[PDB]
Amino acid sequence: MREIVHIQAGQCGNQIGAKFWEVISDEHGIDPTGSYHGDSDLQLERINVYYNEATGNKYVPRAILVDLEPGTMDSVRSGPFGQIFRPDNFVFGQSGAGNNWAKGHYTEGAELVDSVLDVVRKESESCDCLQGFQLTHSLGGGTGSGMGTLLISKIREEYPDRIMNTFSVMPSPKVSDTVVEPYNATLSVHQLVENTDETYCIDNEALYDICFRTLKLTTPTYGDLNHLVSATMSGVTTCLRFPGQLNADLRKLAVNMVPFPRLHFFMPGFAPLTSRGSQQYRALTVPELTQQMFDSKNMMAACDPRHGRYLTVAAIFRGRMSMKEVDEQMLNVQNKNSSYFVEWIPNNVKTAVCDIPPRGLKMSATFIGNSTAIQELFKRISEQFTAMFRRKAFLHWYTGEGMDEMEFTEAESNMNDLVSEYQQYQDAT
Amino acid sequence: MRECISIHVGQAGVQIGNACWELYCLEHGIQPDGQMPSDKTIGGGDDSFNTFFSETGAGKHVPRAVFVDLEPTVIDEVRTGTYRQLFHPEQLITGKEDAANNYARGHYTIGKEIIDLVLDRIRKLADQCTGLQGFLVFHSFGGGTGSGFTSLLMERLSVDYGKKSKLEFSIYPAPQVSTAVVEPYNSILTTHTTLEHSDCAFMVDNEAIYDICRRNLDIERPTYTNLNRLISQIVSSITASLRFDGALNVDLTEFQTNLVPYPRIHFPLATYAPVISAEKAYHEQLSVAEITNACFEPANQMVKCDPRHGKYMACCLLYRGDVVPKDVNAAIATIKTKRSIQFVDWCPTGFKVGINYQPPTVVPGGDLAKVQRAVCMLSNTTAIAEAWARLDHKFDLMYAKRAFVHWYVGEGMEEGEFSEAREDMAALEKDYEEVGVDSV
Amino acid sequence: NSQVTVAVRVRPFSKREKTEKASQVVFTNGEEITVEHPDMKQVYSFIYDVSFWSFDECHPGYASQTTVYETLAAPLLDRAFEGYNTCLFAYGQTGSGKSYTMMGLNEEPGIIPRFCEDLFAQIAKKQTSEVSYHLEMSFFEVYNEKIHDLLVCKGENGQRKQPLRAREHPVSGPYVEGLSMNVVSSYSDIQSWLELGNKQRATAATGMNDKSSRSHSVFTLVMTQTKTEVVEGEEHDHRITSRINLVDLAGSERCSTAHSSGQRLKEGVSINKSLLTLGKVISALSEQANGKRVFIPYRESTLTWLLKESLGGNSKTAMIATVSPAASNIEETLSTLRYATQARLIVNIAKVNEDMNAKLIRELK
Ligand SMILES: CC(=O)O[C@H]1C(=O)[C@@]2(C)[C@H]([C@H](OC(=O)c3ccccc3)[C@]3(O)C[C@H](OC(=O)[C@H](O)[C@@H](NC(=O)c4ccccc4)c4ccccc4)C(C)=C1C3(C)C)[C@]1(OC(C)=O)CO[C@@H]1C[C@@H]2O
Ligand SMILES: Nc1nc2c(ncn2[C@@H]2O[C@H](COP(=O)(O)OP(=O)(O)OP(=O)(O)O)[C@@H](O)[C@H]2O)c(=O)[nH]1
Ligand SMILES: Nc1ncnc2c1ncn2[C@@H]1O[C@H](COP(=O)(O)OP(=O)(O)NP(=O)(O)O)[C@@H](O)[C@H]1O
Ligand SMILES: Nc1nc2c(ncn2[C@@H]2O[C@H](COP(=O)(O)OP(=O)(O)O)[C@@H](O)[C@H]2O)c(=O)[nH]1
Ligand SMILES: [Mg+2]
Repeated sequence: MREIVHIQAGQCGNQIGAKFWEVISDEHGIDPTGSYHGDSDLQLERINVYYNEATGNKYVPRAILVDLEPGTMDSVRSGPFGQIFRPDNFVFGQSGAGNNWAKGHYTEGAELVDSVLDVVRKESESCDCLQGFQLTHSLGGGTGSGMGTLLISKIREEYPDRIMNTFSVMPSPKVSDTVVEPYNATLSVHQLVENTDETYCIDNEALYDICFRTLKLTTPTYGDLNHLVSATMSGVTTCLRFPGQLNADLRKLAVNMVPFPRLHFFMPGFAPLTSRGSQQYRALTVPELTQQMFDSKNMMAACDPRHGRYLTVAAIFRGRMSMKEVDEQMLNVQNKNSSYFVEWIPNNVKTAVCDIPPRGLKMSATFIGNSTAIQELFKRISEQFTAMFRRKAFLHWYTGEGMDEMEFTEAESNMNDLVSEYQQYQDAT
Repeated sequence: MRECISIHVGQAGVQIGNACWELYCLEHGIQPDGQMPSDKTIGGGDDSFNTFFSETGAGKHVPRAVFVDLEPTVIDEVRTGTYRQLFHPEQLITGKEDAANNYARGHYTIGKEIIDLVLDRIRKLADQCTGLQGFLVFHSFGGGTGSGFTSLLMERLSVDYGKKSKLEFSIYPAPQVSTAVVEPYNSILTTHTTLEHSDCAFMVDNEAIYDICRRNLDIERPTYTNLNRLISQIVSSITASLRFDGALNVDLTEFQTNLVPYPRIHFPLATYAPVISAEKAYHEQLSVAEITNACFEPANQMVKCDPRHGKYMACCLLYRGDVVPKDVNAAIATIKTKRSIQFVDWCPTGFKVGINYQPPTVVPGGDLAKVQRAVCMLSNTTAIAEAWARLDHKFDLMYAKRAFVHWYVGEGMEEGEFSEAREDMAALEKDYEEVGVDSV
Repeated sequence: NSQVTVAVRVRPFSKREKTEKASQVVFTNGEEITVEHPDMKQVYSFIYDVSFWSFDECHPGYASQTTVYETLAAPLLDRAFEGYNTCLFAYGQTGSGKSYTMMGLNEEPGIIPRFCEDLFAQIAKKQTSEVSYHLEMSFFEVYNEKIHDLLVCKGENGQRKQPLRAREHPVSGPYVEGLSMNVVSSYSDIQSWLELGNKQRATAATGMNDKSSRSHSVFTLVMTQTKTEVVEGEEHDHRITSRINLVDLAGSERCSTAHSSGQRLKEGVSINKSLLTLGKVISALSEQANGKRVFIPYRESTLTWLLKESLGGNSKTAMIATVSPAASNIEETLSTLRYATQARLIVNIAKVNEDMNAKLIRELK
């Protein structure tokens, strides 16, 4: 009765999604043959959220993979959990975007999305009641940004009451992976601001530090980083699947996290993370989770809240816990650190506590924050942008594909307007 | 026979319903499968007292209750749990989304398509009653379903039924503790609408029970399975007069009179004095005088509101067990000799008494002790304005910038319905001021 | 530098209400306006920068159509010819008289005709061999946050509501892509175009009326002044422009009393949202004029985004809120009053004026 459509766009989404279904299957006890080998009955009560059913009591995920380079899609099919996906949902084309936002939005995406939307309508109308959507993509590239934001705009017009929850890997400040990230991102934010309800900004630099500083990993690969994002995607949609004392759907977060429509960009986090050795020294109680959650080093956004104020946060807890111990601790954080919170919202925190913890843990917690510290992403991209667009550094690979100088300026202003919309609450009042 | 209907709305009411019916079933002697072997060994009787449990021919006793929500994930702990074979499978739970902490979503948008089905199953239970006493609604300010749907339902019932007492047991939003950034909006819109329809809305604050559980019971890590047994005892102490024999039995209509001077000041507070652990159950006399003064002790109020900053307009006491009236009149005399307890000049009596003979039970697996006496104090104080103002000030701060408004308008709601409601909330605070002023 | 001129107009009774003896609940005391319920429970007081009490033709200061025009609209023409942009918003629930004030009858004209004809007259007076004037017009509507044009012919289809887009020119600010603009020389042409468009404006027979407006109408006049100055040669091309915007908003309407499902509900939701954003922008503009540091959320709605260059800056905004005095429309009346207010509502309770005859307290003194 609360179902989600997962969409995977590009090389950053399709490898997260592969891990995402490798973490939900292990929760609901599903094996790579689609079959059930669980222990409890709760694993199947709300299996209709992410997975559908099949003939021999097999379960097929409601995942829709999209791309323009088949090399990624073929890697998933050969992987461990590839053989459960519906092969008719492996939508691809040819002639990749080439890290060009135009090609993934205007030329090659337009000739492909109509095949994608058919699969969406085919899954959306097989559901009794649709909560929203869940796209996993990446800015800085062509497919995830172009074909992703093109697909968002179409679904939002066709399905306007429903949620479009987005998980997005933003560009890093120090170390790029594509020379034209500021172009491909600023154009994407122009679409996401208007056509989303809740967007989770992830940054790979913050995940490397989490892996090195806390987890004490020496050689972390992308499969480990995604093992941190797959965790947050699940903690958000827990109280739809499993029961608890105080439940919270996706809409119940947005109402309590988006005070003004445009400020839907969030800083995520997950607790409790630790090394394979240090776990003998750290007792898992509710206070230890709350400290790690509000720690600047444990946030996946590559920003620092301590240069700003929290407008509104959320803490989706999982496990047997005392509600007093939760409410006391979230209260103590405000009255101690009032300078990092907003005065004209009397309580800047909500709560949600589920009673079914993860596969091997007594208690866990997910943290979702809306802060004025997120403007440093857009202000940083706005600087790299204008330094390049002012002399037209890489612009002819976009104008040749059906764009003009006009759309670039619209992207800058909506972004620089959003920055100022955040600063007004960052200051004294 | 005299009967009462127990409506349960939202997660905050359902989880209290499971706690109340766990208690009712124990006191009378019912097993979770509806059976009462006591009548099989005795040869029949009204022990399965018809006020709350209706009876069939196979010996099954079904409760007179209805368990509404918009989430499936709460009721489905009941349909799969210990008490699945007790409740009528008509539990009226919506196969759709929730209200997402939105009055507009619970009042109109996804409150319709459901309400008609809820109002029928209530009609069916009422046509089976040979003299109905009233309703008992369990909800919580802060949510959409406990604010919206409860304001939708109480409006329809004032039309069809009208003259029946409609009581509420509500979780007041706390000043510091809260689980939502939009509790105040959903709370001040509710009182705008229920204030014309409900007759007495008892209020509790989760923060005070958290403290009551610490000082007295010595529970530093409580859950909602500990607060709600203690709420279940308040409801039983009210509804005991309809179920068991006693000397002075206070029906529903008598709470509605003694405690509600004017129609708009029907916001009293509840409490329960002998919150005593098993260890401290010894070392105590637990007399009427020791139990009664504790009901006025601010620490043992279930709402964070110092009564000494106000005045008592009316107070109803509900004693239980081995309680002799002479011990009560000595107590109420001792309270009127004090000066930290300042009454209004227009209520020189101030008090009401109820006495039952059926002592409270002990729900196994719990924390409360086996006490032979018990009290439930229901007070109408002018202090509760300080809580109304604290909520209004939270409302005026975040409404001036129209924060969180578009989620309400997006479900069907005019901007002026806030302001209108705000004016309603700014009146009531003057009424509690005027009535507490000494006359000439 | 800017400032919002807020005006409120209380219409008189109609023949139907006079026949039914519908009671009066809106009163005046000079500038202040009050609402006193029939239950005699509460007295609400509103202040606005200007009031127009058209209730009784006898009272001093009875707001004539000329008074309304010369007090609210005509200084916008002064600022226009000075070279500054102007916006006039009209709000009011149906039955209030939002059209009688703005467009008017054939005998008792309104703001639109007085404005346009006075504009033509001042132009004819200022026209010389050195300075010339040029006037273009456009007429669009907003419906469910989408733009449409009102000056095209519906093609041969079941529907030809062709939507358009908004775009931000870096210099000229925002604008509407593909909108047709026509040249005008007389009020005959203006009236013809408007009478064509208001047949296409979205309207439906709701519970409250047979024809209630469900779209925000924008009527724009662009006025270009071409002057000449010595440049040691051919005096040529000193150009100024000014934009006049006349906006007709739709009514709020709650959907909890007015049971309504489907397209009507979506329309009402979008109307309510746009009006909320409009109020936020207006209050932000007031604070900015009073000297605070403020961020104006033009972009949270299409109407605000399109009218950005005609509310902020050195531009002049006026709002006229129309209300009815009858008791049956009291919820709508209080709502419109609260919406039009900018500083604060005042509330009291009083039943002590009836002093049993001729101010009994005087002889008591
Ligand atoms: C037996 C045991 O206790 O070993 C632990 C363990 O040593 C620690 C280090 C685990 C381990 O964490 C990691 O090794 C790790 C490495 C890179 C990135 C992320 C994690 C563990 O992998 C994490 C893993 O926890 C889970 O399995 C959760 O259910 C996790 N599982 C998966 O997602 C999963 C991934 C791939 C295949 C199958 C399952 C999960 C998290 C969120 C939501 C659902 C499930 C467990 C118990 C451990 C190991 C295995 C060492 C911890 O994992 C998490 C999520 O925090 C780190 O702290 C927890 C618990 C322990 O501290
Ligand atoms: N006393 C008590 N309060 C509870 C319990 N569960 C939830 N609440 C209260 O519920 C309030 C939050 O709103 P909810 O009751 O969850 O809202 P709702 O009526 O369930 O409506 P939805 O949230 O949309 O389902 C908080 O103040 C909680 O304290 C409980 O078991 N006992
Ligand atoms: N200031 C006024 N003085 C006298 N009569 C007025 C005044 N304003 C309005 N009226 C009368 O009230 C009517 C209201 O306008 P009319 O357009 O007929 O209905 P309406 O409901 O106001 N249309 P609308 O406001 O768009 O829903 C006018 O036609 C006049 O007859
Ligand atoms: N976290 C994470 N990021 C990835 C992974 N693969 C690619 N990326 C990111 O994706 C960005 C490059 O975009 P790309 O995927 O090539 O765009 P696309 O080709 O259009 O899908 C870089 O910033 C990478 O850090 C991955 O497995 N994990
Ligand atoms: Mg709920």
